[PDB]
Order: sequence, then structure tokens, then C-alpha cells
Amino acid sequence: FHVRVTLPPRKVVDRWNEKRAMFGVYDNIGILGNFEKHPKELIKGPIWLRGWKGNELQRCIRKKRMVGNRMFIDDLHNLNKRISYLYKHFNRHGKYR
Amino acid sequence: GPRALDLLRALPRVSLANLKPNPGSRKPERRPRGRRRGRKCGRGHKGERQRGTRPRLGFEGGQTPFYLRIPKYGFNEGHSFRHQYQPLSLNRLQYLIDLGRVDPTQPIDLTQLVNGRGVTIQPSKRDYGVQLVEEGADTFKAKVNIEVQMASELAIAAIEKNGGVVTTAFYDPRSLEILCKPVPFFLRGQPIPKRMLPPEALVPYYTDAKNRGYLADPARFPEARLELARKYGYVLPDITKDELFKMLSTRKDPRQIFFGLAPGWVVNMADKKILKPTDENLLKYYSS
Amino acid sequence: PPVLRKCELPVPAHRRPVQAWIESLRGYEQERVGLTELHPDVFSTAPRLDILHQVAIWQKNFKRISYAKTKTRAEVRGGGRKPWVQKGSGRARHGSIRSPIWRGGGVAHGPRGPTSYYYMLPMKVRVQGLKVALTVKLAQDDLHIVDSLELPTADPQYLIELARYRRWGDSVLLVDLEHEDMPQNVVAATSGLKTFNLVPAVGLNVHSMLKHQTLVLTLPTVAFLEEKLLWHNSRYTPLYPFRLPYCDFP
Amino acid sequence: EYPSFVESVDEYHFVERLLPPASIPRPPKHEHYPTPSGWQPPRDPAPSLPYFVRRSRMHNIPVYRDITHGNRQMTVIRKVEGDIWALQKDVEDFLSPLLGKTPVTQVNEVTGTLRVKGYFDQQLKAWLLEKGF
Amino acid sequence: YRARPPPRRSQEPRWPDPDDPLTPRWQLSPRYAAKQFARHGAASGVAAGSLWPSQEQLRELEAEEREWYPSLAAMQESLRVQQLAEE
Amino acid sequence: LVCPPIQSRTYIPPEDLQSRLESHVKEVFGSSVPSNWQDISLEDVHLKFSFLARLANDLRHAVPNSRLHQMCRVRDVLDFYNVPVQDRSKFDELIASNLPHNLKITWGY
Amino acid sequence: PLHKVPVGLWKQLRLWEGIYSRLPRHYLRSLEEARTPTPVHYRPHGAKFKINPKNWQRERVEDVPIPVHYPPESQLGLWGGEGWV
Ligand SMILES: [Mg+2]
Ligand SMILES: [Mg+2]
Ligand SMILES: [Mg+2]
Ligand SMILES: [Mg+2]
Ligand SMILES: [Mg+2]
Ligand SMILES: [Mg+2]
Ligand SMILES: [Mg+2]
Ligand SMILES: [Mg+2]
Ligand SMILES: [Mg+2]
Ligand SMILES: [Mg+2]
Ligand SMILES: [Mg+2]
Ligand SMILES: [Mg+2]
Repeated sequence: FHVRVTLPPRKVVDRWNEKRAMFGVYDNIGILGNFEKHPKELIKGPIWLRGWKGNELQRCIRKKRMVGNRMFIDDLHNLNKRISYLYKHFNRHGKYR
Repeated sequence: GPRALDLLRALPRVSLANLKPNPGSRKPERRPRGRRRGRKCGRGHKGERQRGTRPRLGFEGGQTPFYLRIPKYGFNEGHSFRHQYQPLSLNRLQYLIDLGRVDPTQPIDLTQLVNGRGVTIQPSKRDYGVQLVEEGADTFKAKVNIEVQMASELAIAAIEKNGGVVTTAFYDPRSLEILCKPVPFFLRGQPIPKRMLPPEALVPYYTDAKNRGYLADPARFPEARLELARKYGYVLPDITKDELFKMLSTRKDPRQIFFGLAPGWVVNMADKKILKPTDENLLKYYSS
Repeated sequence: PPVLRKCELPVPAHRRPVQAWIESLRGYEQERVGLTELHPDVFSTAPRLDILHQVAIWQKNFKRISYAKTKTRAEVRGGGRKPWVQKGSGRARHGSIRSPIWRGGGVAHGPRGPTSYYYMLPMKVRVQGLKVALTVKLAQDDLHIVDSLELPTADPQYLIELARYRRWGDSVLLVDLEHEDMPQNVVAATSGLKTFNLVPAVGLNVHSMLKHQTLVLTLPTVAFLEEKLLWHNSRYTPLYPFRLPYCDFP
Repeated sequence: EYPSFVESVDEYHFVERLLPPASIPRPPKHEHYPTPSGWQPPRDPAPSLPYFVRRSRMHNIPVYRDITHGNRQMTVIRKVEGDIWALQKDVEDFLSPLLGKTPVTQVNEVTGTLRVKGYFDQQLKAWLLEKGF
Repeated sequence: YRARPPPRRSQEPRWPDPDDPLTPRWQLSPRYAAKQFARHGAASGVAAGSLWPSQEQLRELEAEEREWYPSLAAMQESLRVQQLAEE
Repeated sequence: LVCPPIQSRTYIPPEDLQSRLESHVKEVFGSSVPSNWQDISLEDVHLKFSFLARLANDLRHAVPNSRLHQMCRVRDVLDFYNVPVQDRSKFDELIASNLPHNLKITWGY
Repeated sequence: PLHKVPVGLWKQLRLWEGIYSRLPRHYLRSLEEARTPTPVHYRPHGAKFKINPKNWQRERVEDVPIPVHYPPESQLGLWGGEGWV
């Protein structure tokens, strides 16, 4: 349970750095922008996850449908197994039925 | 106005630092830690359930399940193929006219009802269109040219008395979809398709002047129409002598989706132009 | 010459507009250069901090994708085999040595996959949020309607000391009507500053408004916002997306 | 062998009909109130009461009914700008002769909302019409 | 700081390389072309005459429509016989 | 380009108030005063802007953007300028408030 | 990480690079298009649309070939497009 004996270097975060100052800027792009682009377009991320959401099973299932043929063998195999597991678990296990 | 605003001069800035979700908005979740929510953690003791394995939903523990001892009977039998007509009461029609959503001046068909959001069609659910029902019959004072896919004697009667005209028209599913949301169709880049005819079961409906069917022989119209007066005891107006008459007489071709456009044309909405085929074969196909 | 700005949209019969000084940015010393009416349904809206919260939280989260992944006992490297026999060895029974109990083993639950937190607050709520932010910036005296935005010079020190003379607080949000039309003196001055931030109208948002102590709105910018936000009280629910042809709508 | 076509601008007024409005039309002026459907517009001036009830975006009186747990019946008055406590007083003074007892109420001052136990929806739309909101 | 230029939706016609194998097969369709016309159609560089069925397509549409959708007279005839048998 | 030294915003109403304000009533509106000079309405934007800008240069004090919806009559401006505003903090108010001998406050900022 | 191009296309883009690029175009165009082989073992229904006997509704109908195995000794003779089922 030994706790560190030396004060860490105090980390100074300036909140006025560029990324923090400009945060959330174009979020209203739809409303103020005479709707053309939905805020989804702003989302930088994995291809299957842009502007979408879901529980781990749905997530995996979707990843496989979209990028499943660009995947590495090991990773595709792992994904299939994860899907099968999650399927069995969600459908057949739990308290609530 | 909002006296709340005057309390805001006195208080500190609203910043990201002080922000409270409305009390009750978030019911805090609880985790199986500690003396209360730990130690069997709401799962009970041993058996099938503490282990998470209890059987599927309908299962009664081996006795023949309730939902399977009851005998099969056609209830939902062929449900997908039944026709569905979204009801529109005269009360709603009147209320829409009164508030200037649909205007009685020009002819009223499905697209007009949809654009006023007086009604909502979803063809995918096998909606075949609007039907007219009599709920507001007594109260109905408006003078309209209306086209629906079904109507009741009483509804028709209530529209005639006020000097309007009702007509029942048929649209097939594709036609219907195009009709209700026209602008999404015009971005589709396809010609305007032929209106299909009604199927064999619905022919005796649209061929009768009783229903004021769009396929009905107009020779019977003024006869049957007058009949409806004798029954409900009102003087039938002469629609001919009215000033709005040229609008009231307006029909569609039985093969036409819209008013004033024609099967086989193409609407280019960026140039605000229409395009029509000069070809003979195309003109024979679309005009048949 | 006095610049007086009347509202361009109908106010309700029971409610008078609200007013604010039109300040000019050219001199230190010219504070009230004019007088403006702001619409009560935009800047006078009943202050709702609850909705402010909803929208700020939304802006924060809806963008977020967590890439944090842990391996389950399935994805760990080896241990397909029972490390010793079920009985007689005298010790605890185990399957794979990669079980979540074991040292190097898989993680029992842990984070899974890139995860998206994404949701949409309904339109009218985000609109209302913007209205409220504006209202509150005004009611607390921290909103300044400026004309122009023409600056006498590109030295940012000028801007800092200007904000010192008018007591504008530490941070300032400068809203302009369009991105290309921004005067170059401003752009120069504000490109080298951390606390002073120049943003076009379509980039106005709740978060940025709560981050900066003071809001500075151009006059055409006000005329823009007022219309854009007010449009929603009178509007039908969308039939199809608004980016498509509508009768009255662009 | 693309078949021939003809470009005319003259039928486009038939397409202009099919474009739906994105905004809701101000109601047409009539010669007689109330209208057949019973809709009555707000007055020319506004009353002197220390509260105001905005119309709905569709121009109706914002009184609704609400159920919960299947047995709990309530009536909500919405969009109340002013002293809401005034409105509570007047509403319970209006409803009291009906039930023999003061009606149970909830005032949400921040929401600008009143909430009443039971279904009074009709009588309350009538009473808010009488006061010309 | 000063914000990035706002993200905008280019309203010009957009044509993907028909020769690039990484391009999706839904953006190579006739349907995509027609949609590209209905969006702009002057500037599209789409032949307008392409928006109508070919001679083949037309002959098939014809054949199908004549097979599965009878004539009004044919159907009234079809009904009168059934009503007769029931009588 | 020079920067003028900041104002202290500490404001006390002068005894000549009524006369300054009625003189501005006369010169701004350009009107021979109707019998009650404080009850004349500010609803016109030219008159309001000129009146209040003049008051602002004369009285060395301005009306904040939130209160500008609150001024209708001239009576409102009268009442506004009657109330003093102290820019001293609560702490600084406590230093000068005549403290007992057994209480020492030291400012460590 | 991900392959930029789907593995199903690794056979095709194998033919766009290297010596295969210099093959005569008519040959490559004879390999490219795979025409559906004449039905041999399964017997095809002609119509595209078929009225469902139970349902009484017009149903879309497609023809799915039955996988047939060709032992390599079939490549030494001519079996008439047929083989092992
Ligand atoms: Mg939990
Ligand atoms: Mg316990
Ligand atoms: Mg324990
Ligand atoms: Mg136990
Ligand atoms: Mg047990
Ligand atoms: Mg429905
Ligand atoms: Mg393993
Ligand atoms: Mg094994
Ligand atoms: Mg032992
Ligand atoms: Mg095992
Ligand atoms: Mg590990
Ligand atoms: Mg409810």
C-alpha cells in the first residue's frame, strides 16, 4: 500500500490552448447553417462508428458488416468469437429474462 | 416579462463551472458494492436464477406453455395484405380549413392533406390512402372539392349539402407513395409512372356512382347524387351556376398521379423545367 | 450619426422588445455609438439553466468516441489448455491460465472496442438552448452589440487594452457574420491571442458562450441570429429533411 | 439511340403546388367568430391580468391532459408568462365551486407551467377563452 | 485564435472514378446518374434522354404490365362470371 | 494611439440632479416642457439615445444594457441615477467599517 | 489496423500489376466476365414472378445454381458440363 514519496511535477494545463478554446464551435452548423450539414459530419472517428451508437453486440455486429472484409485474420476471427459469445450471453443469460 | 431575469443581475456569471441538471432528471445508478448491494447482489441464492440460467420467456417449467396450448386461429391471418385506409373526420377537415392549412379554393386531394399535416400516410404499412368519416357531419360548413380513396354515405351527404363535390379515387402502393411525398420523388430522377388500376376485388367499389367512384359512369352521377338528398332531406344545389365551378369539375385521368402533369414526364427542379418524351413508343406506353 | 436599429420581425402583442447600446470598436472612448432593439423571444426568453445544462453536456459528449480496449480472456495470447489435472494435485482447479483471476490473464469486464457516445437533443431544444445562452449573456450585462468590427490597427495590444478600458473581463467571444468577410485588422489581432476568439455566426454555440466571459455580436449578426432562431417557433415538423426543396424555405 | 425530348417551362406552376410549406400559416380572417370548428382568435388588446398564456404554435389554447400509472389524471396549463401564482389562485378559485373543495395543484415556476389533479381540460379552455388569451 | 472555415456541402456535381476499384458499386449505378441529374441536371453533364427506359427495358415493362395487370373490361368480365356461378 | 486611464465607476448623485436632467429634457427633446417634465415617454429611439448619451457624458455614468428595457418614462432615469453604486468589494467594505481592536484582517493576495 | 483494399479484390488487383498487365486485352476480357453456366443438375423455373400457392400473392422468385464438384479426371474428358453433386 506504499504511497509515492515525492510530489509529482505539478502539471499545468492552460485552458486557453487552441483545441480547448475552439471546442464545440460548429455544433450548431445545422440550425444556424440553413440545414445542409447535420452535426454528424463533424464526428472524427472509426468508419463504422460515425454518428451512430449501440450496445457491445450491436457495435461488433456492425463493425463486421462494414469493415469485416478489410480485417486481419486474427482480428476477424476474434470478432466472430466475440459476436457469438455476446449473442449467447445476451439472449440466454441474465436475471430478468 | 420574465422577472427571473432581474434575479440574474444579482447572481454570479453562468459558466461551465456551475451547472445543475434539473432535480429528478438523473436517477443515480447503484452498484453491487458494500453491505447493502453486495453479497449475492440481488441475484438470490443458488438455484438456476443466481447463476443466470433460468429458461426462456414463455417456458412454464415443463407444463405445456400457455401460449402453445391455445389453438391457432386466423386472427392476424393475411394481415399484411389487408388494405388500410387512414381515417379523416369532417371535424378535422373543417378544423384544417378554418385555420388555413388546406384551402378549399383549389381542389383537395391527398397531397394537399399531407402538406397541411392534417393526415399522415405510410404506404409501407399498406396504407392505401385516406378514407372520409362522418364525425363532424352536422358541424361541417365548408365548400370543397375533395378526393379520397373511400368515403361513407353520410360524409358525402354532408359535403354535397354545402355545394361541394366528392370523388373516390384509387392509387396503387407505388402511386400512393409518390403522391404523398412528391418532392422526394422528383429528386429521384425518374419519369412519372402510370397510375395502376384497382385490383379485381375493388372494381365494384370504384365503378359505382353510389361511392362517386372515379371509374364510375358520369351519367349515373346526377341521379345517385340527387338520391342522397331525398334520404337526408336537403335541397341539392346546382353546382353548374357557381363561380368556382371550373375548379369543382376538375378530375384526374384514371392513369394520372397529379393535377396537370402527365405520365412519362420528368421534373427537373434545378432548372425549373419539365421534360416530355417525343418518341412514339414512349408516348404510346405512358398514354395507355 | 446615430445608428438606431429596429427589429425586422413581429413581436407578440403582449411583449415589448429589449434594448442595448450599439458600441463601436474603433475608439477606446466611444462606448455608446447607437441604440438597438433586440427581439424579446430571443434575448428576453425565460432563463432556463436546466436546458443550458442539457445542451452543454450534449455538445461535450455527442462527439466523443472512446478508444479504450482491454482483452477478454479470449483474446489473450495462449492458455488453451488446463494447467493441471482437475483432481489430486491438491490445489485450486483452473481452466486456462489466461482466466481473469490469473496474473497475466484476460480482463473480466473492462472497456470494450471503440465506443461511441452519440445522441441528438431534439432540434427545438438546441435552439432553445441558444436562445437562453444569449438571454443570459445579456441579462448579466456581459453582452455587447457592436457595429462594424473595423479595427484602427493590427496590434493585438490595442484589443487587450480596449477590453481593459471597457472592463470586458478576461475572455472575449467575437462573432462575425461570415468567414470570408471578416476585416483583416481583426483577423491579424485575434490570430495571436489566446483569450480573444473570432468566430463566424454559424459557429455560435452554448459551450463557447459559457467559456468566454463576454460576448460581442456584430449588428448584421444579431439580425441573422434573431431570424434563424425565431424561425422555429412558427415551423411545422419536417416532412422530409430541410436541405430539400420546401415552398417558403431555402 | 436516346429517344427525343422537349423542354418547356410552362407547366412548372403545377409542380409549385406540390411543395409543402415549412412554416405554419397565420389563420385566415373570418367574418364571424367563433368559426365552424369553434376556433376563436386571441383579442386585439391583451388583458390586464398579471400573467399571460401564449397560444400554441398551431394557435390553440395550451391545455392538455396527462395520465400516469394508468390511474393518475392531470391537466397541464403550459406557456405561462407572468406571475404563475396569480394564475394558480384564479384557477383554484374557478374550479373550487365545481368540486366543493380546492383542487390540488403544482406550480412549476421555472418551466412556466401549471398542473392540476383531475381532467378539467374543457372547462379550462373555456375559462381561458373567456379571459381572452 | 480564429476558427477554421465552416464545413460546407459542395453543391457541384460529384462523379467518382469508374475505373477506381476502391469505389463503391452503388455510386457507379444508372440510378446514381439519374439522381445526379435530378439534383442539378443542367450542370450534371447527364444526357437527359438517358432518363427513359431503353427499347429493351420498355418492351419488358410492357410485357410485364400486360401480364400481371389486366384490362378494365377483362376484369369486369372476370367478375360477372364469378357472380353468375355464385347465383 | 493612447489608452485613457480607467474610470472608478464609484458614483454618488449630485444635488443639482433635477436641474441637469430637466435641462437635458429641454435641449434633447427640443420641446417646451409639458407641465410634468419627468413623465414624458422615451419610446422614440432617437430621443432615448440622445437623452441617455447626454446623461452619460454629463453624469460620468451610463445605464447598463440590461436596464435599457426598463427605462420608459424619464421618471425611471431619475430613479436610476438617484441610487449610488459602490465598486468597493465586501472585503474593502470591511476594512473601512470601523473594526473592533481585537480583530485584525490581513490581505495576503 | 485494416487492409486498405478488401481481400476479395486481392485476386483482381493481382492481375492489374506485374506481367498480367502486359497480357492481350481480349484474353483478359474473356476471363473477366463469368457467364452463368447452363443449368444441368438443378431444373430452373422460367418465370421471374410466381404466385405463392398458400398466400395467393405475387412473389419475386430467383434461380440458385446447385454446387457441383468436378473431379480432375473430368478435365481429361468431356462430361457435358456436369459432374459430382
Ligand atoms: Mg449497472
Ligand atoms: Mg445484500
Ligand atoms: Mg464480505
Ligand atoms: Mg453461494
Ligand atoms: Mg435452491
Ligand atoms: Mg398511420
Ligand atoms: Mg483460447
Ligand atoms: Mg482443448
Ligand atoms: Mg489439501
Ligand atoms: Mg473450461
Ligand atoms: Mg494482460
Ligand atoms: Mg405523457
